[PDB]
Amino acid sequence: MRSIIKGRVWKFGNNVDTDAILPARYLVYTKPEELAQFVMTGADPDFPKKVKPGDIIVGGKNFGCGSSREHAPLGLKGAGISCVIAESFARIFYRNAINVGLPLIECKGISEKVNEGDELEVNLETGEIKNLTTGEVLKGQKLPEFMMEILEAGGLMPYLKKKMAESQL
Amino acid sequence: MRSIIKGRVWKFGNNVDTDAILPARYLVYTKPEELAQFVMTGADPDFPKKVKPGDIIVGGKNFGCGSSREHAPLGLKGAGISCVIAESFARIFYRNAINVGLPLIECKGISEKVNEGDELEVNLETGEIKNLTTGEVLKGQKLPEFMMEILEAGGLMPYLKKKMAESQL
Repeated sequence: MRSIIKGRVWKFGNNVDTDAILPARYLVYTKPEELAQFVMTGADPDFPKKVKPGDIIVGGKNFGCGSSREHAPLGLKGAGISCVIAESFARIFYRNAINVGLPLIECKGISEKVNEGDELEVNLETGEIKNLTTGEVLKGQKLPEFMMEILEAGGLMPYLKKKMAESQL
Repeated sequence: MRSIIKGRVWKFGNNVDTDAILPARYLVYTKPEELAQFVMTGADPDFPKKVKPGDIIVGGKNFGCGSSREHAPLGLKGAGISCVIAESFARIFYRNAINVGLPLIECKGISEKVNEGDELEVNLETGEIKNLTTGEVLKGQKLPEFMMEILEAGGLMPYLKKKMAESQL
């Protein structure tokens, strides 16, 4: 589980909905490997041609808004997106993402301080964000240790297996 | 569940271990109603005679330290402890507590700004803590909305129940 993430940024704006992230026509697919091929194609039909595993997505307010669509974060995960940093996240998208093991970070003002193509360093444990391209540094909201453990585990289900293997009732 | 908890404080010190919280001789019990009767009896054998449901526990550093003992936060929960606020918590206790629906908040310096018997108002969502009998306002670490959801569900199992009940895949 890399606590500290360095990657180049793909940028998206406000109210980017689950249709932008994973179009309805791909709901036929349930595997992350399949879904990875179609990430963000609602917003940019060529996106899967540009993105590389390890890249970071930066979004505006209310990223992932819309009704539940687990395929959306599952696809980002499958594509190797290292994390998503946004001004804010829709609530359903947010929990779905943490539970599939996709790190998310809220950072007010991120939209003003990062450009598409910039290189970022993100410390998940502290929320500190460094724009390497520009030298600017920001303070996002850290992931608490409790949530780092879920992420480190790979998501909720593998998290559960570990917790149950260690129980005693 | 309340975003805001108000309660009178019971105070304990540093490195309060799982034996202080729920002594080993009580491991024979698995129900919260039973364990409730013996909360904190390692540190204060009369504690169950004083504590009332809704009361808050304030702890020093490394509260809940020791090997995994699920009974310890289960007993606190069973006793109706509304919240535990500490300078810091042991990792294992911390996850065991959140996973049985027991709200925890970390607040550096809480030990010096609260007396036993003081009345506190704790905002779980922002982490802001008002010492009502003192007027002082302290800043604890907020529980992220993701964890608020687990607590609002009553713990990990009831959370999982609803999450699969809401699943598409």
